[PDB]
Amino acid sequence: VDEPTVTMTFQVNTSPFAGKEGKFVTSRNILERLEKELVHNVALRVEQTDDPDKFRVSGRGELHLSILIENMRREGFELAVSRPEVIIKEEDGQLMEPFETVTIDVMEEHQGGIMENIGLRKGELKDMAPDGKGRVRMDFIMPSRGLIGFQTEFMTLTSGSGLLYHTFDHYGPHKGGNIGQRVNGVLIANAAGKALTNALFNLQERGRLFIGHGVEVYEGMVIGIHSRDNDLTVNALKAQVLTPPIVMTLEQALEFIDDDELVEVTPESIRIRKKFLTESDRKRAS
Amino acid sequence: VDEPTVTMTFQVNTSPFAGKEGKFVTSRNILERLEKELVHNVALRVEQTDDPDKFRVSGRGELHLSILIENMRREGFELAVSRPEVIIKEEDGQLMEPFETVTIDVMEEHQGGIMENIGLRKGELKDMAPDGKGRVRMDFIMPSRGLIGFQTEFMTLTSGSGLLYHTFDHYGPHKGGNIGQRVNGVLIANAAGKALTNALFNLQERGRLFIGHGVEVYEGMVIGIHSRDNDLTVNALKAQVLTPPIVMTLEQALEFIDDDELVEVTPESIRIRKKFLTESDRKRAS
Repeated sequence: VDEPTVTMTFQVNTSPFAGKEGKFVTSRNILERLEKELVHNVALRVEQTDDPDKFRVSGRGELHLSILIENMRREGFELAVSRPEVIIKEEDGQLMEPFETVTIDVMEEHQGGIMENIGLRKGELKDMAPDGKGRVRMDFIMPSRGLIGFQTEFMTLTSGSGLLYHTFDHYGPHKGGNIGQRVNGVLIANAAGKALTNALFNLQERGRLFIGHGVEVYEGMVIGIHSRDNDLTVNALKAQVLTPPIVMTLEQALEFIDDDELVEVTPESIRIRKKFLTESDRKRAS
Repeated sequence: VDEPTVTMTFQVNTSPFAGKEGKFVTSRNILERLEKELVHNVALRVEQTDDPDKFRVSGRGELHLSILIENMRREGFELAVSRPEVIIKEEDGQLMEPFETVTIDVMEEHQGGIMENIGLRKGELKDMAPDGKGRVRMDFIMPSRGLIGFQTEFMTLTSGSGLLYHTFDHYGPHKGGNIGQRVNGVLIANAAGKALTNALFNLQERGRLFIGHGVEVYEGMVIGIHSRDNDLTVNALKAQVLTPPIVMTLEQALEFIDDDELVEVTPESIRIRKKFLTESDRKRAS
């Protein structure tokens, strides 16, 4: 009830663009701000680590943490954050994960598709009620792990007409299932400079871009989603109508990144990057 | 009365140690803090420059500015500052500098030496009063330019027994005179690492050191005063009793540095450095 269910690391921005966009950049700025938050935010936990620049921050759910990050961005912070992961607990030798009660309200026509998606996310139907007017309310239990990314898919699957509400309920046996996972790789800049249309016009053929002409990139910055499952390290710098790029919400960024990535946040920007900025360091790490 | 008489530049710390000691490091932290100060500090002026990291800060006198810098250090700032210089004004084709009324109270035995030093600093005696008990009060007019460094010399020349008070009085014709000047060069570290006794034991023969064994240095950091007037670039890193080093007050640091130097300030430290960190860049600059 105090107790958190999701954790991430918050750390000093070490990108090549660090310091160019926010006024609060130091580890002590971050720690003091997290300590200010603990004064009054009861589900939050903050742990120091062996790195003075990095803090393990846990909260009631992902939204609790993304709200804090957004407040900090607005106050003038730069930082980088790792992917949210559910806190695993053990009880009498059983490994356990957090589960949420989920209420949805959708048009009858979307019911089948929603149930299918929820079942893939290890969800279980507990109750339902049609309104007799074309909509239906349904109550589910779902692991928090399977709620990651769900809001966006739910909006697609309901064409923006569905309502979704969820909150932590209990810890219970881990469900397994490869539910926390994107199936596409990323396009990664190989060098720093201003991105150019000619380079991006060719790259937009390999996937969807996050950037357009003239955006400043750095080596290791993620600039798009690959249509295949592997990562491509690419040159952004070399009629050519560019398709409008994907702009992700902070929450979508947090839900997209893998373990080898970070979301870099500033009062002005959300950037995704690899943890290891050069291709050779990512090769050596793999 | 609002109007300032001394100016310096305050800027983002760009040393190799930057960020390791203070929590407020960005240009916007510095600007916001200077803007906070202007709200209530009427003799202060703050101008932006062509460099977003650098601000021209003017005040009633040097002490006004060193008080502000000390408050900022204590609040958690890192910054670097240039030497104070008097603001020159022009009136009807005449170039003018600030002058102060100066009152001193000294033992009769120190009178001659003080008068001699004050005359070298373009000072003029206006009034005096012995107390009949062995002390004398004297009133002088001195350019602010000639007050730079005076407090320290006055304390030496009176063996700590003298009293000195001064405040701005008027602008008047520039006196000339090479009064703002140290006659010794500096010893400059040629490489980064922990200073070692063996290296410093030899260097303490060339001058007076600001550091002792184990102090972390960086290339371009000033580590001592040369007994001669030229700068020496030296290796700090290579019974050996070291003489206790010179520790300068912030004010003494500000009064010591030349135009090619900065005082680097943090909540923990006062360091002097060259503006150009490598010997080859200082050669090219000269």
